[PDB]
Amino acid sequence: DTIYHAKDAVQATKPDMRKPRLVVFVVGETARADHVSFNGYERDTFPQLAKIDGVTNFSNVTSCGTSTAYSVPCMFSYLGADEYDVDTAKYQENVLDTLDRLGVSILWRDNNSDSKGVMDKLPKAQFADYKSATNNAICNTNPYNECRDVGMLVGLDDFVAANNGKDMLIMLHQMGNHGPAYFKRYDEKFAKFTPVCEGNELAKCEHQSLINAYDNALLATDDFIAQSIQWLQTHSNAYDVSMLYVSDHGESLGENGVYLHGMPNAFAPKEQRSVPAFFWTDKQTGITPMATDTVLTHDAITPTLLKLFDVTADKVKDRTAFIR
Amino acid sequence: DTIYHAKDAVQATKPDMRKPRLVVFVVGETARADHVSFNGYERDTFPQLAKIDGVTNFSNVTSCGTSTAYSVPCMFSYLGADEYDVDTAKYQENVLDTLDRLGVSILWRDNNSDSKGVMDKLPKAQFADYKSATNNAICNTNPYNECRDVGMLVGLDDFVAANNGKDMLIMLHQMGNHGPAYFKRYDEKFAKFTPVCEGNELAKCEHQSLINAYDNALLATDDFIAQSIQWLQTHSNAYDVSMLYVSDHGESLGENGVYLHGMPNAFAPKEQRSVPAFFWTDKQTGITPMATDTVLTHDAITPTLLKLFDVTADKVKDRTAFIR
Ligand SMILES: OC[C@@H](O)[C@@H](O)[C@H](O)[C@@H](O)CO
Ligand SMILES: OC[C@@H](O)[C@@H](O)[C@H](O)[C@@H](O)CO
Ligand SMILES: [Zn+2]
Ligand SMILES: [Zn+2]
Ligand SMILES: [Zn+2]
Ligand SMILES: [Zn+2]
Ligand SMILES: [Zn+2]
Ligand SMILES: [Zn+2]
Ligand SMILES: [Zn+2]
Ligand SMILES: [Zn+2]
Ligand SMILES: [Zn+2]
Ligand SMILES: [Zn+2]
Ligand SMILES: [Zn+2]
Ligand SMILES: [Zn+2]
Ligand SMILES: [Zn+2]
Ligand SMILES: [Zn+2]
Ligand SMILES: [Zn+2]
Ligand SMILES: [Zn+2]
Ligand SMILES: [Zn+2]
Ligand SMILES: [Zn+2]
Ligand SMILES: [Zn+2]
Ligand SMILES: [Zn+2]
Repeated sequence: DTIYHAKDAVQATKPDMRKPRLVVFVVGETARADHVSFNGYERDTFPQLAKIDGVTNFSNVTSCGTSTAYSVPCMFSYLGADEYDVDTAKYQENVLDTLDRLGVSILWRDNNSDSKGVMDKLPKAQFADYKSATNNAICNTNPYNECRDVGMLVGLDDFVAANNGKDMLIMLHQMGNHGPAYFKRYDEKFAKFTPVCEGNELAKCEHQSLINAYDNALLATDDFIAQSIQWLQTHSNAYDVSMLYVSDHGESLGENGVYLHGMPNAFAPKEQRSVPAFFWTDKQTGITPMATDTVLTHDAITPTLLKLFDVTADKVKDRTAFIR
Repeated sequence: DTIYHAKDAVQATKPDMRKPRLVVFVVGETARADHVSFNGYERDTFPQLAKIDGVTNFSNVTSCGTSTAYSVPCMFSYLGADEYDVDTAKYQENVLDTLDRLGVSILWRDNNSDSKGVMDKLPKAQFADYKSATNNAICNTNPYNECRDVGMLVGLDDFVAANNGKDMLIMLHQMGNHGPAYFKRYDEKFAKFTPVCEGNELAKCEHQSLINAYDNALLATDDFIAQSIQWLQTHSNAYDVSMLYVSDHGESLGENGVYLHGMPNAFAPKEQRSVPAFFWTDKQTGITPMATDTVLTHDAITPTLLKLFDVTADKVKDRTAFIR
């Protein structure tokens, strides 16, 4: 019952005749553009990414919607935000379907929830649940026994070896800044801003303590993205490596009494849709980022992923991406 | 070849058993929300509407697009901005088709261009060109021989008499703030802000002189809307009278070197889509406006027009309008 959108897609060069390409796409969670240092926030919430050459920050990115179930399938859609509908997304060919058909090896590790239908047509072995300590080795580093996003990097070299010489796209779906318990989202080495709200009744938190917990969780995501780049750099001789980060949606933090996310796009405050995006690539790859102030949305993700693998598809041929 | 959307529409009460309803919808042109006094502009650009009881200003209205051809059909569409497509709008049943089928008498006078397909299924006599001095009696009041929006009010009592006792919806498509020659858009009694730019090469205008011409054209629209209300008030004993105003799109005035409108929504600056909207009703009508800060778009127009005539249609049943 698949409705196709890119049966014409062609890959202009193959990994038997040029370097294979290895990309990590971090599918972020709950992060707000306006809490990113690079976008003008008053605090340095991304100190480690600031030191990495080759990172581009995008200051004007709007998510497709305000929730995981709405945004995540739209991020991988061909249809764009206007014609995307959540009710039928599962039956559309999505960009991972196309890349898999073209021979890219797809992996999805999830420390959040699940792929919201995006992985459903691909073999079940290509999806792995990293919220569970059965699979994630990094869960006892905090009082909540919460498995951490950095645990998704453990053992990726085995996936690379099993796909030796092929193009690869790895999605890491992070827990990130999920609320309401922002204080649970980061280990103690990131407990920089204090005091913190440590209750789930957010309207009873002092506003600054809630912001402080949220910003500490951002520091842990800065760390996770930095470690994902460092992992890619261990493969940059054999593979052309790049990393894309985009959050699924933002978050309200008490403005006008609004908390969490999920508001319909018709009425949602801007904080629920203004999201960070970062793109990193190694110097060898020939990939050129777009200008930092390009007006961008989740609709740029599908053409970016196709372009990273040298794929053209008529449906998105002239659509703006995060890269040229 | 009509694609229907509201074949279920029903009118809950008819003008043989309650007062007939008479509405003017001013389809505006090029006006920016941020140049409206009520929205926080630094100048009083709407002094006459300020004095009329029963006017509601809406501070958060976003147009469907940035041009006449895109926005005008969307304003009367059932589909909403996301699923609206300009290429097939002409074949969809629109809200005027539904209201005409239900017995509302539709009139469209145009001092701008045309209805962009919206009137095309209705008899040609229901559309009248008021850009021409053959039909518009008010064109020699300025050095440009430009026919004025207030000329569209002349002789409306004859339309009311020919439709005596029926519900009526009159669209007045104004020239408004059309550029680039903003200085041509208003007669001398509105030449309040000076000096003015009087050239069509906008980037050579001093910025303040360009703003001054634009704001003088707003004063003439304040006057035209006030006179449209005053006209309605001459019929408020026999008819339940109301007036809706919404602009088709905004305008760039030199911000970052951008002038005029028409930018694709993907990249358009906010000034091209943030538009004023006003709603007036007489005290007798029982119509209640929404809160001034309701998040609104052109998608609110179709349910507003249906609600004004006591019509329900499943497709827009729970869609937010400018009124309850
Ligand atoms: O515009 C839809 C919005 O982005 C989305 O968050 C929904 O409100 C939510 O998915 C409903 O559960
Ligand atoms: O998003 C479309 C935009 O609103 C519209 O103004 C078009 O750019 C124009 O109609 C093209 O001519
Ligand atoms: Zn710092
Ligand atoms: Zn989320
Ligand atoms: Zn969740
Ligand atoms: Zn949830
Ligand atoms: Zn949709
Ligand atoms: Zn739909
Ligand atoms: Zn729908
Ligand atoms: Zn649907
Ligand atoms: Zn494969
Ligand atoms: Zn410590
Ligand atoms: Zn005044
Ligand atoms: Zn226009
Ligand atoms: Zn025009
Ligand atoms: Zn034009
Ligand atoms: Zn469309
Ligand atoms: Zn379309
Ligand atoms: Zn289209
Ligand atoms: Zn089309
Ligand atoms: Zn009729
Ligand atoms: Zn004078």
